[PDB]
Amino acid sequence: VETFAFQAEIAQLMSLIINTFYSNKEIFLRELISNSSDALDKIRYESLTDPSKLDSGKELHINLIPNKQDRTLTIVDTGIGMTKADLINNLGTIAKSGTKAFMEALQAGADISMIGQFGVGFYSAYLVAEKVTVITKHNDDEQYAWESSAGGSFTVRTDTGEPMGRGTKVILHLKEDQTEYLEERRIKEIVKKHSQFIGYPITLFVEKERKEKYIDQEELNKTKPIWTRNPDDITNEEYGEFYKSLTNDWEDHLAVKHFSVEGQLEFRALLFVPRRAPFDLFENRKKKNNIKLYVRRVFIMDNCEELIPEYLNFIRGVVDSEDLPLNISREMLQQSKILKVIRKNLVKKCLELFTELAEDKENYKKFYEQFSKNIKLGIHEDSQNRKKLSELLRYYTSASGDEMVSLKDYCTRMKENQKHIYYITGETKDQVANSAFVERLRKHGLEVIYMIEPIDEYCVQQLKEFEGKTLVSVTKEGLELPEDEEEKKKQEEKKTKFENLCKIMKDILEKKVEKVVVSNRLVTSPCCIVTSTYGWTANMERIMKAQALRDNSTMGYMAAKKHLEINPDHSIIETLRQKAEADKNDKSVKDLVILLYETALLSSGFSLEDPQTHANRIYRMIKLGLGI
Amino acid sequence: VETFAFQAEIAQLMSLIINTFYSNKEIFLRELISNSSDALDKIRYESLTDPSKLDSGKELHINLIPNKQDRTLTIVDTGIGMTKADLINNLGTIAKSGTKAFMEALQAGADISMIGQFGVGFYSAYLVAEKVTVITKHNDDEQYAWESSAGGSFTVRTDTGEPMGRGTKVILHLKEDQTEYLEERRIKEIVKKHSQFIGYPITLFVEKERKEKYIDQEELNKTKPIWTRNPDDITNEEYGEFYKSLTNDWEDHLAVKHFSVEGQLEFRALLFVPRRAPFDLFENRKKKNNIKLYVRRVFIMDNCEELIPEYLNFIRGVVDSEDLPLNISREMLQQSKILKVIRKNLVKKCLELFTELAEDKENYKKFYEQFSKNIKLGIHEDSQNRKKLSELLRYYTSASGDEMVSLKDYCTRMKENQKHIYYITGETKDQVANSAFVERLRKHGLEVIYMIEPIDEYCVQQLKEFEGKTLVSVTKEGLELPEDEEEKKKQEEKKTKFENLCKIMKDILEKKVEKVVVSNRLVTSPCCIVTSTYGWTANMERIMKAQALRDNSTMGYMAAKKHLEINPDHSIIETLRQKAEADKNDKSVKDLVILLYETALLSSGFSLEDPQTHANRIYRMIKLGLGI
Amino acid sequence: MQPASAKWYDRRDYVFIEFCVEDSKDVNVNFEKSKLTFSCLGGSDNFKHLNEIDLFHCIDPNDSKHKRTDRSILCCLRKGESGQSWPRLTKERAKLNWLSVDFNNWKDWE
Ligand SMILES: Nc1ncnc2c1ncn2[C@@H]1O[C@H](COP(=O)(O)OP(=O)(O)NP(=O)(O)O)[C@@H](O)[C@H]1O
Ligand SMILES: Nc1ncnc2c1ncn2[C@@H]1O[C@H](COP(=O)(O)OP(=O)(O)NP(=O)(O)O)[C@@H](O)[C@H]1O
Repeated sequence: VETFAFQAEIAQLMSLIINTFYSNKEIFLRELISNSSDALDKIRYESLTDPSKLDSGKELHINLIPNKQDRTLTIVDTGIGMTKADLINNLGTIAKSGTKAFMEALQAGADISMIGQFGVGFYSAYLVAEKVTVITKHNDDEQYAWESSAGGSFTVRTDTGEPMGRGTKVILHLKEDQTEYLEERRIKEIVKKHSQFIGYPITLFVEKERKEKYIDQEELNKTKPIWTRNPDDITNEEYGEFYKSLTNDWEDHLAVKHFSVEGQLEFRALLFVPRRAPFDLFENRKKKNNIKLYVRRVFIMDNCEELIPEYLNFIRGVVDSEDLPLNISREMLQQSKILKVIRKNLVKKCLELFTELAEDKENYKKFYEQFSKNIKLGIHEDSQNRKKLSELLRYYTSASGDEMVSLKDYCTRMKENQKHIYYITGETKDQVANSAFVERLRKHGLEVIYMIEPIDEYCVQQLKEFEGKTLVSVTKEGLELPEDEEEKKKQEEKKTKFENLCKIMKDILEKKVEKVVVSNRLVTSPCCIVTSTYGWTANMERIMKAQALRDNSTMGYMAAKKHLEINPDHSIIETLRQKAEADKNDKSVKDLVILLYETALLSSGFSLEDPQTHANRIYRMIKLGLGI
Repeated sequence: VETFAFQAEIAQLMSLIINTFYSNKEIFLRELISNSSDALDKIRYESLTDPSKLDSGKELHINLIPNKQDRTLTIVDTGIGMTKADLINNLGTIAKSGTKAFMEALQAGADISMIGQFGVGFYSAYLVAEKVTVITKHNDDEQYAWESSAGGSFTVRTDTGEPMGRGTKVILHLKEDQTEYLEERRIKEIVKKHSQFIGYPITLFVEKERKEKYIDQEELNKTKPIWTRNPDDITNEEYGEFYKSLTNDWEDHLAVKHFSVEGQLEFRALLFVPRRAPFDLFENRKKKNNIKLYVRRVFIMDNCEELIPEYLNFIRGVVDSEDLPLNISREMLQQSKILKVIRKNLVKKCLELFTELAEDKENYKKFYEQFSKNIKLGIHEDSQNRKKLSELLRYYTSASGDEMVSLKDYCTRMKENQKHIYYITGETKDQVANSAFVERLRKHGLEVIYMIEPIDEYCVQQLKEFEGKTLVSVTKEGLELPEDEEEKKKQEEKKTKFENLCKIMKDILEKKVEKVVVSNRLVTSPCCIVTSTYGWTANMERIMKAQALRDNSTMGYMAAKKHLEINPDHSIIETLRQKAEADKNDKSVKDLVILLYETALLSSGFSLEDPQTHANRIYRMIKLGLGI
Repeated sequence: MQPASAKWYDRRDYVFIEFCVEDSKDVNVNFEKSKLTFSCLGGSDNFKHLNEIDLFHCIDPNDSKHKRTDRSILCCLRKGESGQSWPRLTKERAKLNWLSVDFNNWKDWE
């Protein structure tokens, strides 16, 4: 048996790092700004126990210096620097991190946290660089230039140029096709996207004025990661300046949750409810999430639909963590089971935010006026939080004076005989409130919920019960009102004396209805069309008939069976009985019964199978009324 | 100046391959089956110039042997094998590929292509393995076992165990919680996902028959990569056997493209139209498309929204290439530019497929009766292709009966005076065909297109013109028909007769309509409600008022501005003129003008502003008629 | 002289700790109801590693174990109460810089 060390083919290993690790070239600037932020963290930490470490310079900062004339982008920091042996080790050895080897030397009380750990990110400079020169100056050694074009070798020499005092200065000589990184708009885009929360001022040096000889954009990160602070110490003004800076919004936030999760995962988050819903919130199918994931204040990913459910897509926010597993690119998270545990905690703390917001009625009105769809889509899609979300619902009702109430307020007003929450669904608040279905409910003073968005129909299908009270549509067959035995006897007499009329009307309305029945739910309307229980309501039927990308095959059986509910106390219906019991086949009964059915279809909120055959009935009645 | 060669820290470099390259563990079997398919391609190639290379064993196969008793998963491979120097070089050196070194030794005409090139794929074995033993024999050396835990060293020895003749055997000693990769269906899943199209039989040797001493699952890859053959040689049965194997559909494909793209980017593709639209085709918001991308017959990615636009998501297909730049994980590409140039060719050749399929009327009916939503969603989304996709459109019309006809058939039948393609939209062919708006089109013998699904209302926003003919809705203001100057003279005299009635009706209907006007689109209806040209149609409003996830303040800004059009020849209207000329404030005129507006809202396809307020008029006329 | 780099995770009954010492020698592990101690020599240079881990919750030394490999040393500790959640490896809230979670083998089992 012979034992061998593993080797590496350095020529092809460098080719992997340049050609295969990173899916976008722009990241080179976040890797070199991360290395500067680590070099600044190393000297900041070394200075805490020995102030003489800063005698060579006190101002810890980053400078980006695009030079369009030399096709060069220089990245300067006043960080720890590298001795000759640190250049030869840490820039000369692939997969060796001087950041890891420093971090692992420290005691557990150290308040430092550094972005680097793989020992590869410097090489990402060769995504854009034709050649890299790293000028450097540590406190304990001379100034050196390290220099390479990644040709399997690098050179080190004592630097005879301008004396740095202390720092590092990564000069990227850019490839001719990569001079876009020298445009100040480009650098601003890349630094804002990847690096706006790096703990040190990233100054950009731009141009001569038309005079400033070299205009500073004073900082590219003129903002602080406030989420790392204790949430008791931050006022709502400080959260508002951060919300505006994170989002570029001119308006404030409505509500904020700031929290930390601790365990196997440790993370912090800011979740903001924006003042107003984005005008494109559900039309913008591309921007699926408004949560950004950070690790050690460097951006990882945002538009990952695994971070929050699609109904929370309006929450603008930041999630940040010290120790998540990163892909070698650092452009994504490595373990998908972590997103599930983030998502569980984000959703739990969002629903805490909304129930803490619901205590403050005037702010809850401003919220629900714009995010009603999101709560209702949450009840449609989130079976776990459905209970918690049901207490966030707000609806108009027959007892509520152009104002919205919670299901707990409905249940507070429920009469002692009610075992059900009565709701109606429709097109407008007037169209439901005036409807035939609520006529006896309001006569008893039984309260009815008005549902009037299309999303209410997708919601209420999952909202089957609240606090042990079953939600029942007032537009479905066999509606049980809390009637007395004297009323039940009158209903059995009414079903008795109209039994023949229902058979006669079902002969005239054959195939147009499943049945014709005498009803407890009417007072002033002569009839209305309800549906059977097990299918689409008239409102769900109109809604599904308007979804462009739904397969028509489901509409052919989910469309519920129509029942015509007669009002036995109506003067039309009592006269119609006296005609129908005189002659079953009177043409004036045939005309009356079908005109009542078509008027009931409209009153009930269906469409007609042909509006013109109906209009021709009204135009005949108008001719007869005009004497034509 | 001092020059140094780059090094690598092998302890950390090995840890990057095991932790940060690969975000899913399951691919260890893909990499080891790819290394086996390359070792088989090497010995197959060497046997072409010297057949004696196979006298050590003439079969070329991959066997997988789970061994639950020992926790090992073995991968036997009757390939080229490795000499002692090839073990020490290619398994011992990270980022060294003996495949790349073999491939670059070949003559430029060599008819071969191998999956390996990076030189790291073998160490993905240590995702799941605590230890790996590679037992191997090459034609030119002894049998050796190479063995390592990835502990910064490996051992090699002259094995002299059971003799292999020529091949390799990777034995993965699995970690105690990675024994899921010994389950037969776990292996069946991973192989049929990643390695289904490897050019050699992958056999699985599992358990016992409960009778043979093991289940010899003769192939996991019974199917062949049919797309690598010449498109002219394959029959429709052979494309059908492949389509059923690729998709698990029980029926043949409806139509197929097979294309060979050559240039700087080279690929082959099979694109299949299913026999039927999937039950979840648009409902599945997770499945963006049914295209799988392969490189050298190994699966790279699926469900990538950059390969084809979401309107083509129904196309099942393979894309395969010899040449695309893979990410280090081999789970995506390094360049989005490659996906754009793929997508242009995929779309360009799908619209060829539909244009070729459109010549076979019976198969085109079987296609369009299911995928017409996709063509219309295409005309909505895809601005480059509307000129192509609008020749794929088929519709019913007022002169085709129940045949679906194209816009070119309409343009063939168009009367010599027609400057416009007239169309109408609604809920059903019966509502639309008998509508008030088409009465004079149908009287003049002008043809009208009938548009019936909600997606048709999106389609005609973008489909403004076909063959230089403007698409004109018959439900919008200013419908000038091709007409004679004597009929225009009489029409302006009819306007002149009715100006007082129009003003009296506008005073009654104030804010309910923008205008009241005499019109020529009617013949036997007394009036109809028509929209402004730049607002929503009566049907577009119905559809937008039913989209659940849309901001009603934002969309409702452009709601249907309504005009009432009067038929000046109707007996209702001439009588109503004589009443309105007798008294502008007659309560009879006020009733008929509101009842005609509400009847015209229905026959024109609007909802009523309150159906109950309307229904009470009909119930009133019934009470009066019955003498109640 | 300096702690070994460590990765850790848990299951309902067990707490797993991978001490990341390649080509390791002279590996010693001590289990006690309230503590773990680990030490070894590193294979590159014979540098002595020592980790003391005063544990977050109780463990069973009679059902706890360690496996040495040339890649790493894995300890598997028996929880003194199965179904105890471990939000941190040690009783102290100390941020041990050499210790992280093994997110290849971490799962939220609870
Ligand atoms: N601007 C700098 N100032 C001081 N030291 C630096 C600088 N840039 C790089 N280094 C050193 O180079 C080492 C290796 O750098 P690098 O290749 O970027 O990998 P890394 O940052 O350590 N880890 P990672 O970014 O996760 O790949 C660092 O750990 C430092 O020791
Ligand atoms: N089963 C095998 N039979 C013969 N040679 C093998 C086998 N497995 C691996 N090798 C050799 O080992 C080399 C390195 O393997 P590996 O590390 O998997 O990288 P690779 O397959 O060459 N390239 P990649 O798949 O892109 O990562 C191969 O190129 C072969 O020379």
